[PDB]
Amino acid sequence: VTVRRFRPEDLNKLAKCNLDPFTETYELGFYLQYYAKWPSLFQVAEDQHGNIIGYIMGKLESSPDVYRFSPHYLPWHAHITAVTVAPEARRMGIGRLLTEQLEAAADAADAWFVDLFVRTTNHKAIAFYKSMGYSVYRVVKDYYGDHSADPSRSSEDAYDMRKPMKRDVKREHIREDGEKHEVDPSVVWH
Amino acid sequence: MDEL
Ligand SMILES: *C(=O)CSCCNC(=O)CCNC(=O)[C@H](O)C(C)(C)COP(=O)(O)OP(=O)(O)OC[C@H]1O[C@@H](n2cnc3c(N)ncnc32)[C@H](O)[C@@H]1OP(=O)(O)O
Repeated sequence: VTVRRFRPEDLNKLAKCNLDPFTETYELGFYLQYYAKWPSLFQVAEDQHGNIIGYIMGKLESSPDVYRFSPHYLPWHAHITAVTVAPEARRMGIGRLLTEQLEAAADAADAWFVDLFVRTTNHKAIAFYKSMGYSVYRVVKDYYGDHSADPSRSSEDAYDMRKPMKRDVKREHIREDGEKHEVDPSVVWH
Repeated sequence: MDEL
């Protein structure tokens, strides 16, 4: 397995990974926007036969300055927008390898933390991130527009998970009891 | 995974 930057020519090769039920298929322009703005953070894992068996998409940012007085304001941080590894290639360290490389970029950029949204029913991913030092910071109610298991539910909550980076010397951006803190999707901004 |  070799890790390298995503290139647009890879767009037709993500299909196998995106069959996974916890992996979203975004619109073309979305992938291409991450390629344009954060190309170093859009990485793919390819096997010896040329197939893409995983990828990760990340970004660096803070909340818009107009929200600087909100208790929900996010300082400069790295965000994992998507990560996925083909089911035949799991538990080989690919997910961790992709994540560690993004963390290294976040560390070099003085990010306060790395965060991500995860479906509350995605126990595999939750166990993965917890093993790497991520914890739940808050629950975003109704973040996902559908449920992963129950079609009668109109939505599914997200855990917003965070791993502290070394800039957070006082650990003021992580919580021990994050599952008890709920927010509405309206405090997630773009 | 970000919401669609
Ligand atoms: C939005 O994207 C953020 S939330 C959605 C995450 N993506 C997703 O759910 C898509 C489908 N799942 C996967 O692609 C895949 O399961 C990952 C990406 C969640 C994990 O990929 P890997 O299988 O390549 O992970 P590794 O680096 O091999 O694992 C490292 C350590 O993580 C713990 N782990 C991983 N999977 C686990 C399960 N199913 N149960 C418990 N613990 C798990 C282990 O400690 C593992 O170390 P080992 O030495 O035990 O393998």
